[PDB]
Amino acid sequence: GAMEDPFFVVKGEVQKAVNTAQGLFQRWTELLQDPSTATREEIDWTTNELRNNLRSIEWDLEDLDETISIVEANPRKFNLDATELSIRKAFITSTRQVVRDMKDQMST
Amino acid sequence: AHGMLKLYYGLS
Repeated sequence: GAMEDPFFVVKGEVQKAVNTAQGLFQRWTELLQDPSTATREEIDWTTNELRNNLRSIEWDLEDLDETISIVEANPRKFNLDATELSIRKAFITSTRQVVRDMKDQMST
Repeated sequence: AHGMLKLYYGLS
């Protein structure tokens, strides 16, 4: 009953969420910089959907980070390539900051 | 995502 490792599946979804968020953030910036086009409703909607993504991404990263601890506590069971694992770790860490950097330029 | 990870990793 061997199972397929879904880590890389969720990883791709997080990246996809990070890409959408980035597009939303650049939009937010362009709105908040020029209140010529920047109507309140559109600003509210953009800030809201940017949060909708930052939300999914943070839960996602929590879970992903935990699976790392699970593999490290039970390595024999999972049989993961060590370079691959280090990449998993670097993905979690770098995505954390990428998102963190968006949140900083927002909440201030 | 949670359910996929839970199924394979046994999230607590």
